[PDB]
Amino acid sequence: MYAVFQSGGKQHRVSEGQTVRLEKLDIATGETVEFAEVLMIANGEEVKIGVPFVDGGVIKAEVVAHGRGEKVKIVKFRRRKHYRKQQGHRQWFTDVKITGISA
Amino acid sequence: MRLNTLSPAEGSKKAGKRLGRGIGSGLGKTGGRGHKGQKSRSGGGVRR
Amino acid sequence: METIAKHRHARSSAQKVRLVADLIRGKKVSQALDILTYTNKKAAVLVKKVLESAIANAEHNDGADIDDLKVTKIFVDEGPSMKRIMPRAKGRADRILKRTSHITVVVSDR
Amino acid sequence: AVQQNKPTRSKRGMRRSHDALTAVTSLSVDKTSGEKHLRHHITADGYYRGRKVIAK
Amino acid sequence: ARVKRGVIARARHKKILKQAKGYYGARSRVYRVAFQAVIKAGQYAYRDRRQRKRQFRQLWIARINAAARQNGISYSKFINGLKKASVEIDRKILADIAVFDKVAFTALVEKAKAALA
Amino acid sequence: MKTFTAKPETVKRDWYVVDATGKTLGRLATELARRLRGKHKAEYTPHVDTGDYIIVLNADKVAVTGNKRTDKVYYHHTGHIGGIKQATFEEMIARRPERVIEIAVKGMLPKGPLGRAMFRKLKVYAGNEHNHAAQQPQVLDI
RNA sequence: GGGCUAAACCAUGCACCGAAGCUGCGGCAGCGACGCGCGUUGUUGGGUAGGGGAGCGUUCUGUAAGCCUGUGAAGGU
RNA sequence: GCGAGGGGAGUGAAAAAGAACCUGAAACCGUGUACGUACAAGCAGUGGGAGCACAGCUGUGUGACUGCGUACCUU
Ligand SMILES: [K+]
Ligand SMILES: [K+]
Ligand SMILES: [K+]
Ligand SMILES: [K+]
Ligand SMILES: [K+]
Ligand SMILES: [K+]
Ligand SMILES: [K+]
Ligand SMILES: [Mg+2]
Ligand SMILES: [Mg+2]
Ligand SMILES: [Mg+2]
Ligand SMILES: [Mg+2]
Ligand SMILES: [Mg+2]
Ligand SMILES: [Mg+2]
Ligand SMILES: [Mg+2]
Ligand SMILES: [Mg+2]
Ligand SMILES: [Mg+2]
Ligand SMILES: [Mg+2]
Ligand SMILES: [Mg+2]
Ligand SMILES: [Mg+2]
Ligand SMILES: [Mg+2]
Ligand SMILES: [Mg+2]
Ligand SMILES: [Mg+2]
Ligand SMILES: [Mg+2]
Ligand SMILES: [Mg+2]
Ligand SMILES: [Mg+2]
Ligand SMILES: [Mg+2]
Ligand SMILES: [Mg+2]
Ligand SMILES: [Mg+2]
Ligand SMILES: [Mg+2]
Ligand SMILES: [Mg+2]
Ligand SMILES: [Mg+2]
Ligand SMILES: [Mg+2]
Ligand SMILES: [Mg+2]
Ligand SMILES: [Mg+2]
Ligand SMILES: [Mg+2]
Repeated sequence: MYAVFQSGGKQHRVSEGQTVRLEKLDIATGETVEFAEVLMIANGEEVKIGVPFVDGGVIKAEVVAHGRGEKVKIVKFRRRKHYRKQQGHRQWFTDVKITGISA
Repeated sequence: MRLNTLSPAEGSKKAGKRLGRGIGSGLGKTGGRGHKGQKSRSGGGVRR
Repeated sequence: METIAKHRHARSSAQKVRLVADLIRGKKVSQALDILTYTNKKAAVLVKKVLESAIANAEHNDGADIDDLKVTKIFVDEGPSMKRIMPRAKGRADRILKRTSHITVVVSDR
Repeated sequence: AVQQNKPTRSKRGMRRSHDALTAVTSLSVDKTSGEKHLRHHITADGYYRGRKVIAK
Repeated sequence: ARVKRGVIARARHKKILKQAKGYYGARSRVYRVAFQAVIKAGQYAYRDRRQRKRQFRQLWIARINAAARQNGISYSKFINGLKKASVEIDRKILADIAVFDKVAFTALVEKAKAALA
Repeated sequence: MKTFTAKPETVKRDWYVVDATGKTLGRLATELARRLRGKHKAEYTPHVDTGDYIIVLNADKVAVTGNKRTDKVYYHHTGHIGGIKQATFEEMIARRPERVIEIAVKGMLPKGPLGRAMFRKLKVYAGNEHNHAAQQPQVLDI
């Protein structure tokens, strides 16, 4: 059984027990979060398609960790024009573990 | 009040310009003189 | 374990000596000595003396048995160059590099 | 005429891929003295094909 | 107050050459060349964080097209049908389902066909 | 989760046989090029050859519209100065009829090593017979 | 380019693709409001010459007859 | 070779402190191992990415194939 849901302006297809990396959520580590807007639930040959959301569909998840991703280097350089600029970046994430999917 | 706890007043010690030390400083290469001409030269400029 | 001999500051460019070292790398020392005997290169004379020294070192200093030894490692490194002057035409002078090499031979029964 | 660009160490090695020497395939053994020798040459002690051909 | 430059200059050059590992020839060995190569690699990477979002969408669309035509409908009609049916699954997920759950993808095609009829 | 990628060591390729009799050259070629690349499969991956093997029969009976039978020219250069050569479509059908379809398909396949590898899965025959019964090709109506 | 008798041209329509544009989600900074440096809010952030602002690191002087260091300093990797 | 040079032994805290001697960077030149490479066209990277090797699914090395891509300074 898997389900599709939106979070952080992106969509994710998940099954129970998977760990998903999301954009940062304002939820403390160890808490449970509800995703009550489920786009699709498929359990074998039974397939429920949301229009847009499946009625009563909910995804349970546990917040596992917060952190910052791998560092990315931004380089800007305009040849022959005496211009150069560099910047570093690390994006925040929240890891959640899917604990339950209910139609 | 010790020799390592005295500080100057805020705004009293502005750092001097240092020309010709790289792109990031904003005064690299030509050092604020622009390109060519009499005023870009060492000792260049017209009299009062 | 393994026994070493070297000829440091040998009078030959490493490129020339390496042509000979490549012939014997990995061979039994008895076969290596035969190969060097019939290689018509100045560097073969240089390398053969180092190999013979390495074999003697292994017998006298390390109690090895010659019939078991192989050339397990051999390499040639660049030594210092001697700088000389060669007069060319029209008053011009060129530099001459008299290149030298460090020859290392390693023998071992394993 | 001279290069416009410095050739690489890779290209130098490729040119030298034909420079390796070849060892003598095998030595011959004199049937009388047992010496090894270059085939069709006399031995170091002066034998050829089992006959003492030259002194020393 | 004379200042010798060696220790700081060595650290700067080493920082660039470390970023140049794996490059060919002088590009991983020679500071002048390695510096240019490290800058160009940074420019490409900035450009290709934007290109990566284009190339993957292009890949998802191509796979949805193939799976839709296996089910008897073009990509463009399939997308219009889903939008008329108020289905908001995105192309990354539609392409995932197209490969891993062909039965669910067929159900989505049927939903799109019904909204178009 | 990352997007699926086909893997060259596990891609499933099938064998088909197509009859070119009376088909329009270019409109047959596009369907051949599409299936040699794998664009018809959900597992399509731009850097992997996921396409099928296709046998083309009756290559000398392929059709072209308009006056192309006499007016379509195939050019090539030998690499020798002045060595520009040419042949009309009809001349090509008479001498090397498999080449007409092979040339058309090659132009619609990607250029580079992978595109050359996709072309090797195309087997064109002039007549109505092939020697690949061991591969059990399925009839494909393009 | 392949090829095309439309895969050309005209007209009408509905879909879709398509950018670092717009939107979504997360983050940083400038300026202005509004309240108590903080909050809230609006808005801005492509840049050569050039102007303005704020910093990193290096050697040396004091703080330092202090502090670290042969149970391993500087330097090198 | 009554060589050069070297291997042992010994001195020493240390001899890759042995006099070509404190430290011993870089260019440059080698030996060994892992992976790639003999149907393949261009600033040599970057985005995607199979396979193999390695260390504990991940980290490291390599990088077939593929989208994009004509160095830097000066003027
Ligand atoms: K100025
Ligand atoms: K703001
Ligand atoms: K020392
Ligand atoms: K040294
Ligand atoms: K590439
Ligand atoms: K210049
Ligand atoms: K000029
Ligand atoms: Mg400026
Ligand atoms: Mg001026
Ligand atoms: Mg100037
Ligand atoms: Mg002017
Ligand atoms: Mg002057
Ligand atoms: Mg003279
Ligand atoms: Mg030139
Ligand atoms: Mg040669
Ligand atoms: Mg000093
Ligand atoms: Mg520098
Ligand atoms: Mg180097
Ligand atoms: Mg290096
Ligand atoms: Mg192309
Ligand atoms: Mg976009
Ligand atoms: Mg924008
Ligand atoms: Mg925002
Ligand atoms: Mg802007
Ligand atoms: Mg700006
Ligand atoms: Mg001090
Ligand atoms: Mg000091
Ligand atoms: Mg001596
Ligand atoms: Mg000392
Ligand atoms: Mg020293
Ligand atoms: Mg070195
Ligand atoms: Mg060929
Ligand atoms: Mg090959
Ligand atoms: Mg070439
Ligand atoms: Mg290109």
